[PDB]
Amino acid sequence: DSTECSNLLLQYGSFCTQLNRALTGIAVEQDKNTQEVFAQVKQIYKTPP
Amino acid sequence: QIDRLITGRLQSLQTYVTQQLIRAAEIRASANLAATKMSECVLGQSKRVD
Repeated sequence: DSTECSNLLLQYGSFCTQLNRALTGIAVEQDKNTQEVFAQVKQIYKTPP
Repeated sequence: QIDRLITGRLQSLQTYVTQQLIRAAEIRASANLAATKMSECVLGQSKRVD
């Protein structure tokens, strides 16, 4: 909740966007690993009664 | 005034080197996996599922 701080931070470069891209890549690779571990078969079987 | 630019560019270089090191570690893991898959599937018959 500051305006001058943002004006001074915009002069540093692309650190904000770089950190955002890194965190987005982490968040995507988490779901990628979750799908690679469990979602190995594209067919949901069920046990007989 | 020059000291601020020097510090900023040095920090940028350090961040780039760190990112390149992490990416090189990922590429090393991928290359080890690829070499293992080569030596197993190509130079022989593997009984490992998937």
